[PDB]
Amino acid sequence: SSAGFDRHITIFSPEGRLYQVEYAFKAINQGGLTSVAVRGKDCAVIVTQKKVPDKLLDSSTVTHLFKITENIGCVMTGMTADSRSQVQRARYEAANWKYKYGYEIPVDMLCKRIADISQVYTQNAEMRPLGCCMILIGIDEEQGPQVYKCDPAGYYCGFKATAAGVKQTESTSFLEKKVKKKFDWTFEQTVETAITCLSTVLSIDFKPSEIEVGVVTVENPKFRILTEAEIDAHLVALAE
Amino acid sequence: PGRIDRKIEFPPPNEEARLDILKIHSRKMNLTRGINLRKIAELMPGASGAEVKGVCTEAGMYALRERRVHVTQEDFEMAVAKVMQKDSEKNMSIKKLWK
Amino acid sequence: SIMSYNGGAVMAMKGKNCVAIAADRRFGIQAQMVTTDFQKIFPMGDRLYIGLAGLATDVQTVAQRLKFRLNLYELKEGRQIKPYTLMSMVANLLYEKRFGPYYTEPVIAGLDPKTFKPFICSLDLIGCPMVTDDFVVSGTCAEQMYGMCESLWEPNMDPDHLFETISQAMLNAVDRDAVSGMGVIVHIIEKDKITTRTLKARMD
Amino acid sequence: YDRGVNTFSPEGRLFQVEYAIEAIKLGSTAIGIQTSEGVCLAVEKRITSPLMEPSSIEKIVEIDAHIGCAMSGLIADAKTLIDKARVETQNHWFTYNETMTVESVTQAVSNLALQFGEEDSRPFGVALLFGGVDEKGPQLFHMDPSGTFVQCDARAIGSASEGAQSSLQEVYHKSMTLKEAIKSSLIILKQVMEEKLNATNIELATVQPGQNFHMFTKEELEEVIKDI
Amino acid sequence: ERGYSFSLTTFSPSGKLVQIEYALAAVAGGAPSVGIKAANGVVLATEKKQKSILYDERSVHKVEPITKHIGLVYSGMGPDYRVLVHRARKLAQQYYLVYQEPIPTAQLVQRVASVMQEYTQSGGVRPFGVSLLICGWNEGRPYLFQSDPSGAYFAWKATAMGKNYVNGKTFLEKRYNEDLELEDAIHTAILTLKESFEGQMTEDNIEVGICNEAGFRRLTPTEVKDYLAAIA
Amino acid sequence: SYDRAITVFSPDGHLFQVEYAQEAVKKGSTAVGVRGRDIVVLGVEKKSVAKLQDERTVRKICALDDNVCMAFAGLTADARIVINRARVECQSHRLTVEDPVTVEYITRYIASLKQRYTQSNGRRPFGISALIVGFDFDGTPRLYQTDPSGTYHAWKANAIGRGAKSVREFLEKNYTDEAIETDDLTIKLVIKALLEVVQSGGKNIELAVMRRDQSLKILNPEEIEKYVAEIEKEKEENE
Amino acid sequence: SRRYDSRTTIFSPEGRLYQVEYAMEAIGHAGTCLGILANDGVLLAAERRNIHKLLDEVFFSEKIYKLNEDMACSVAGITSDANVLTNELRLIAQRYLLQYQEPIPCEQLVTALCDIKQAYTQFGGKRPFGVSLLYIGWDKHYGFQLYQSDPSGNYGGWKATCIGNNSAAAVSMLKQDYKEGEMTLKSALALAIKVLNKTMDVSKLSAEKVEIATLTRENGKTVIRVLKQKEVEQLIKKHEEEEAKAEREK
Amino acid sequence: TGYDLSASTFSPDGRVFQVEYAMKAVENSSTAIGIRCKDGVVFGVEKLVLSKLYEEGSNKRLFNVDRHVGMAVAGLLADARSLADIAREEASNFRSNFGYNIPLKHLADRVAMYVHAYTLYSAVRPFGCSFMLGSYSVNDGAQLYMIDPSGVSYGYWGCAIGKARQAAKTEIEKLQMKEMTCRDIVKEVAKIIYIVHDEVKDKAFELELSWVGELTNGRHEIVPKDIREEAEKYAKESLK
Amino acid sequence: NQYDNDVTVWSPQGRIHQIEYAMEAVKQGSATVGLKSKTHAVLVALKRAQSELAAHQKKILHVDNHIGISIAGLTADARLLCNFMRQECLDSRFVFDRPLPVSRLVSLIGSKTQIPTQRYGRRPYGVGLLIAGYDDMGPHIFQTCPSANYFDCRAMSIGARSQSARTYLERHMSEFMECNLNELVKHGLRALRETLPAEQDLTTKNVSIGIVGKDLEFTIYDDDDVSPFLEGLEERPQ
Repeated sequence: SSAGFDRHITIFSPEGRLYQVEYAFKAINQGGLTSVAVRGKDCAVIVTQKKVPDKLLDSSTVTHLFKITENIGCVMTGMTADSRSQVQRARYEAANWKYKYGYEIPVDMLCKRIADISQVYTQNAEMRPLGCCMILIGIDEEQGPQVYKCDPAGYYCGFKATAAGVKQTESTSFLEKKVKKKFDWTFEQTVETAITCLSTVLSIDFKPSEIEVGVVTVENPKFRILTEAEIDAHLVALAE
Repeated sequence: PGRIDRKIEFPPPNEEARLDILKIHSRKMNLTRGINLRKIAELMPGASGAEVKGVCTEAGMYALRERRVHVTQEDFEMAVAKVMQKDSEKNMSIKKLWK
Repeated sequence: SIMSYNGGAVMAMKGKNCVAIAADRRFGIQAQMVTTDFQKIFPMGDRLYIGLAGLATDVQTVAQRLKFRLNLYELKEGRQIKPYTLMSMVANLLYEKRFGPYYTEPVIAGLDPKTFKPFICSLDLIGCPMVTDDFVVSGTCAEQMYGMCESLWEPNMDPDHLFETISQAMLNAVDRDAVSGMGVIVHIIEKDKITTRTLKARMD
Repeated sequence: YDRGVNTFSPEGRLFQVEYAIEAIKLGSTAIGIQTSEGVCLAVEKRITSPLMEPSSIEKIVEIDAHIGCAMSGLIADAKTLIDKARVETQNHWFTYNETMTVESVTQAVSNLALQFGEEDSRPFGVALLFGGVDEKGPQLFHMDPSGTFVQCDARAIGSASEGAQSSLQEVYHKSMTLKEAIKSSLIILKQVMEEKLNATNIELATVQPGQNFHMFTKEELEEVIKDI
Repeated sequence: ERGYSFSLTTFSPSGKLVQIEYALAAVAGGAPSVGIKAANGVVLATEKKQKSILYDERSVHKVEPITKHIGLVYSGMGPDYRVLVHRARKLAQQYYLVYQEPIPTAQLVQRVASVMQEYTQSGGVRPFGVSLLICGWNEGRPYLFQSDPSGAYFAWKATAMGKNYVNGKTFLEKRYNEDLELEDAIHTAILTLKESFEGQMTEDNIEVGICNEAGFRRLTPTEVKDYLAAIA
Repeated sequence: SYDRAITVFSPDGHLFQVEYAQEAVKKGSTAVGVRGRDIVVLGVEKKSVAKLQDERTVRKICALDDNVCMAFAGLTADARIVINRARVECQSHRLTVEDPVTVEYITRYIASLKQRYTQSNGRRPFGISALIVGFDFDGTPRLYQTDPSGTYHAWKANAIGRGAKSVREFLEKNYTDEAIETDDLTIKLVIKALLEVVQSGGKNIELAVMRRDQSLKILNPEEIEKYVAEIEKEKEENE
Repeated sequence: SRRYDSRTTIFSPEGRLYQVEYAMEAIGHAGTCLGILANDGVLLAAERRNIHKLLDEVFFSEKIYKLNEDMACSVAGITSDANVLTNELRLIAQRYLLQYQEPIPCEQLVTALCDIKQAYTQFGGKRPFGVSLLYIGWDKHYGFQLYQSDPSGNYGGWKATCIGNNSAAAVSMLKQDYKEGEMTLKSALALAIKVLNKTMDVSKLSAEKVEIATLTRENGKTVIRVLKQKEVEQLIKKHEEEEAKAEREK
Repeated sequence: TGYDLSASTFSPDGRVFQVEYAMKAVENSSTAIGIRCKDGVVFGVEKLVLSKLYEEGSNKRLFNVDRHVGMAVAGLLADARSLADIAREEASNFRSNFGYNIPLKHLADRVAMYVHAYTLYSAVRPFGCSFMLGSYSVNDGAQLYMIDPSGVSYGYWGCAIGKARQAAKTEIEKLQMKEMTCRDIVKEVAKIIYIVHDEVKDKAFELELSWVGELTNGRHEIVPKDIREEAEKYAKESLK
Repeated sequence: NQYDNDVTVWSPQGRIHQIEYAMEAVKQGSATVGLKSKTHAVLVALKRAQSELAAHQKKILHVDNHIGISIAGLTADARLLCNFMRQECLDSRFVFDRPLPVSRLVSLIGSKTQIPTQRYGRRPYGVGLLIAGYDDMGPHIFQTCPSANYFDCRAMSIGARSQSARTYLERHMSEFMECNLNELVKHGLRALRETLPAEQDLTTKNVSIGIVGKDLEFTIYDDDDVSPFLEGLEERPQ
């Protein structure tokens, strides 16, 4: 039910709920776009398609793969204007970790800084809570790769493989049966399962021009965006 | 007052009043020694008197399912606690932010 | 100098199960006394005193700011204050005035509120806490008081010989000083009771 | 029924400034006439009870030395505008050694007539009649809570707003005298007031080019009544 | 902002505060917990599940330390918990920079709740939706306290929050006696933890932290899996 | 930091909060006050004592200085702020100008305070109405009053509280100079006027006089018995 | 922006208060306090509103807040809004001693709080206090004093006041049975045990449900006595014996 | 209704109607197009003359932010001059702090974060404007950007703002881009404005062309309009 | 009607109604006409008296030695922008020691009136201006609006029934160049008299004329020197 102004500002309902945050959970889905995060044993793959409807539109100013630091990359879902404001916060507070502390920020500590900022926007009743998601990858010293996800509610947790965007209940249900059967995960087994999970949920069987791969390696800790030629190499390899 | 001269109310019963009604309903029943009817009235925080029957029904019914004509104080203690089903929200936070 | 504007001499000596503190009884302005009963030792609870010396403004100012913060501490809790917690409390209050400080040097001498363990310490004018095991002194006539207590201290001292020792340490060191004198008061405290005596000194 | 306090009407006007002009109508009437011999000025006190001492109620207030006033509306809101208008004539004299003209007094008062808001309140509820003698002869000005400064020859404001102005234009011309303008104003007042005309209901204040200090008390007001 | 600062929590005509009563409804729909004081240590036991097998249980922690000997759990919501933990971390340091002595557990709860009461009276915000269980062994005798979104504080012996707390409240009223040991307390905290949990209780379904007189000690999942054998 | 207008205009040309604040003045105990030539008098009705509780703290006639005396109406919380504000102003005026503060200067301080307190934003106006009585230099007994709107006047006999219109109508039919000639007649006149307000058994009438040479002196309850007796004695002589 | 404002400032169109009246009618629910004096000594009776078996009671001063070396208070209302006022009023009494080196009298401490509670009702749109508390103490001018605080910011001098709506029947007893200058530390305590036996609905007056704190003036100390465990019980056994003796006339 | 008052509240499905209302305010405005060749960017703005109503050259919507940066604002003209001052002020601080000319990738991002910040609070409204950013450099080539009222800013080759948005860009993509000099583009822009917007609702209209690129040495200026007048003569040849 | 209250709130039609309600405040004022030539910029205004004894409210007001404005809206918003207008002219006179160009002055005005049309709690400045200046490139006639859209025009008119004045100016805009002063002014006041009813006209008491030019400081004429300008006219035919 609606009591007071519970449907408008961030206050409580009589049922112990609130609505503006769970309205923001389906503020992501109007983008019409899906991102998949898969962690391996020595790598972390980020695969996400893009839609280019116009011929008079660049193929380089669209990609949601953003470089936070030299060792931390991210992908953005939700709406576009709110996602880029979230990235400049992430670029900035990763730089203050270097100036204040001296060593490079962990990928786990950066999601605490982001989720506490999204807490306050929920918390003050006179501003908008920035509906967009946030998925990070990175290599940690003596911990291996990591995958984290932030939310507009303002909470994070660790992951092994979890997609976001529009199709979660279809993509994660595919990834549950993929992981719990205890397969191997080296490099290309991770990349091939990251393509086919998007290729069975969306059921497209595309051409190597819409998806982008943002893999990071233990041997190569730099965040790396793949070339269109080598994306085609991984795609025809899984085509038997 | 031109029509009705007498307006007699009926308050909820007191501890001795709960005790005396309890002795009337337990008079036709079968009791075992070593039992305190006063504590049964003392476990009723402002009862109604109508539920003194309801305790005497639930106590004899629990003695029924054992095929036993004897009844203990513990049978009455489960009979009162069954009828005391109030929407009081005993989280120790509704009656406790307001001391 | 500024510390020599009024004078003062505060001494605290540790005994066996008891602690004693002593101070002088003079209030003057550089050559000219005004009275003979200027208080320099203030009680902070039971079996725990504090002595102050230096500029007479900062003596009475710090003794009221510390009493301001002590009663709020004893009411937000239920217990009395431990002697270590008092030393950390005073060292905060002196360090907040880092650039323009209080020209005073406190001396804390008390007992344990739980056991009977004695405690002595002295602080600088900006709040460096220094605990010892034998004695601490503060005042203008500091060097004369070190000459007493180095040649007049034993480890295990009953309260009778503790009083006879700190009395001879004060009556000989202060009578060598020029801006200190006019009577000496001595508090000897212990687990059972508190004894306060005023000595017989040279009144010049 | 609670809209914005600063909101244009769909027809184009304002909401609360329109209500401010309505709140002048309940006030007492006041008449001032500009004449080349000098400015006369009249008001009605409207005594409510005989226990009330009348001379603590005033409507004519001097400003510096040669400028009078006449309030009609809320009393204590007018006391803020008076206390500012006194100061702003003193800053003009202790920075220029000359008397501030009657027009430029009213400009300084009419600046904060509509300077209300949330940052940087409500509009005032009183209309005024400033009259004085400066270097351009005698002057008479009129303002309102909308800050619409204007000059009038003989303005009459208050409760008898329409009734006096119609009767005043009936008997007025350019070459008046001062004694003729004084007796003509109280003829208008006794037609529009409800009580009788004595030395306690009305009061006058005439400023002259020679007699700069406007000065009028009892035992002379009775002389003007009995001669008409 | 603008400078509004108007309080959105007012008195009902009946004479109650409505929004604080609704914040207690969000606490009751949280994860269950149980905290037991047993005369030598205090045992905090939460009930930590994952929605899928894809999460990582070594990332988000429930039983959280404060200084060295003060543990703290919750039963309300998730993101509001991390604010007043970081608030209580910093607040315990100004006690130590002034007094040079570890803060008593009674002293934090006077200060955390005074943050939390003043937080509700202020304007433009909502109250928290988190109740706490703060414990610690200071000056010999251990302590176990509970806060709430109204900002009140209590002193329990064995309480339970979260979902089905009235079932755990009657269970602990019968099971817990006046005094036990720490090992008897862990056994009965698990014996009330899965009153409404699922069937499997692995090392990742629960997470238990204790406060000895040696200090706060969070149990690793090895000892939780080694103690969960023959539990309850 | 609060920006919200509370007192706005109405469509007919009135206010809202000022007429509402005068209602709270109407729900108060009545207190009258007259003057004379050497001695002033003021008294309050509706004491409403519990007759088992303390009464030195329920005193609502106070003095701002050694010359000026107060008598308010309305709610008691708003009076305490205005009184302790006005004690500061009449003490700081004495710091600059060496005179005692006139009764005219202290009422313009209260009335101009109470007006700008309604002009501003986010501020609940006061709900009191004072009777300011004090005889200045040159022996000038006079009394003023205030209003929650911020106006002030000079009266010769005021009435406030619950049923002021009945008391003001009683004083309206009592325009004599003989009652302001004798001192105890004027004090009994206040007791006569306050008699037809409450039940007035000589125990709910607290009056205080000032003879323009001394601070306020509360009359005794034994004095109030002899004053109520001589009022009932001369009233029965109409036969 | 502006349609979310609650308007806790505007008068009622009737011409009275609208927000403070809700709290002053709320304050009678779930609280019972009183205090009596007529001679040397003054007490404070409290009431444990919920005494559950799984509780510590390690604080030993639950509702009584010793706010000074000479004064204490009994609070009733919002639990947490009490902690704001008791932290404030304890600090007002200490900045007075810093300024004058003289203990704060009981009169001008209560007026210092009632100016704070009033100012959060007039301007700001803040939620007002829902706290009504009592005052005891001793000064150098009058001695043993009682005061009654209100959420409106109004106080008064009392001798037998109360707080709770259940204790409105106690005022009818205290008007019926009160002595003027005959108080002891036995006649005052046995009266309060007689009040809480009738006004509380707890049968037989369990000693873990009441709480009594007294203030006496010993030599120069103003000893604030908080009596704990067995003196309450023998006071009940004294009171039950006098009830059993007086009923023999029946 | 009820959810479309503040820009801070969300709809019950998860969007913001205050941003949605401001976008179609920009839609009710005259057509302004932009297109880049291989070595420059050509702007074209249709300008309406009611009967006389002003001079010949008033209120021109071809602003001039920097020495090498242009504007093609369309929509509410008053807020367009606000963004033109913010973009002017932004490019000077890059000059003062860093010492060289502002890249257009920053200048689109710095302005769009200011447009985005007026879509979060109930105190302010979103800007009712949309505009184009055209530049040219010898180390970066020519770029063309595009900012909506929400704040979504990325690259294009040809874009169009106004009433005739989808109707004009249909024949922009019929042209070629790489194999065209910008002197050829000037007479190609002039027919697109002349083809669309028939003289039915508005009889008389103007045509202002602005142009930056390799022929203009990187400096931005208006084309010689009265000189050589090849735009409208070649445009009116499409009479059949 | 719930979105027709504040300035921050947009519309489902896409049009802010508080600006649309501010345009109607300009039409309540009296009419005034500004035009120019090659060498001069003349604006002529029409005054209204409140009563028969009160003086006429003034319309034209002096700003600088080469800039003068007219008025068509409120009076508080008149002097609030007037005090901003005088302040900017003497700052550049103080800093650069040169008169301001007229075009970049008005760009400061449109930036000034933008802030109270976007933030909460402020009204738009409901006022209309006719800024007539002269600088190093010729005379200028500028009009503004509460929507903060300034227009470089050659001849406009704003106020009540100003549509009838615009139709006179469109069919005479060609003659407004080769005209010196006397036929420049008397073309302007024929536009005002077509904004009048057919029973009253200009009577040297409700009309003022301001001229600024190449060798002429901005001079305001009223009630005495208007009479040489009001001669050689003809009555309106019917």
